[PDB]
Amino acid sequence: GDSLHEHIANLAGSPAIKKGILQTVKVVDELVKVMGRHKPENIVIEMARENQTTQKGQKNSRERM
DNA sequence: ATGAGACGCTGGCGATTAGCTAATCGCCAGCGTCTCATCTTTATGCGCC
Repeated sequence: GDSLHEHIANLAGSPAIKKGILQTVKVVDELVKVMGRHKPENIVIEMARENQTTQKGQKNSRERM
């Protein structure tokens, strides 16, 4: 039992995220609901995870000694 | 076997008399700490269907 709301407010972390999530999810639901009430071909999203190099990633995480 | 019907300075002043939002800008915003624990999550480091 998780409604279209609630489940978002059942997530882990800070409430700063819950607002944004509720916004984007309701936007997506409306987007599919407008364009013929049928699911689109693809949905592309942007992720904050980028690929750093080995040298820099080991240089910043090099234990102090 | 006669005695009613016919009605004004106002407009254009002053001069009281009375009364009201709005546009511009500036100021200035309760805050101080610690303890205690609690969980996460991240950077790096190790494995083949």
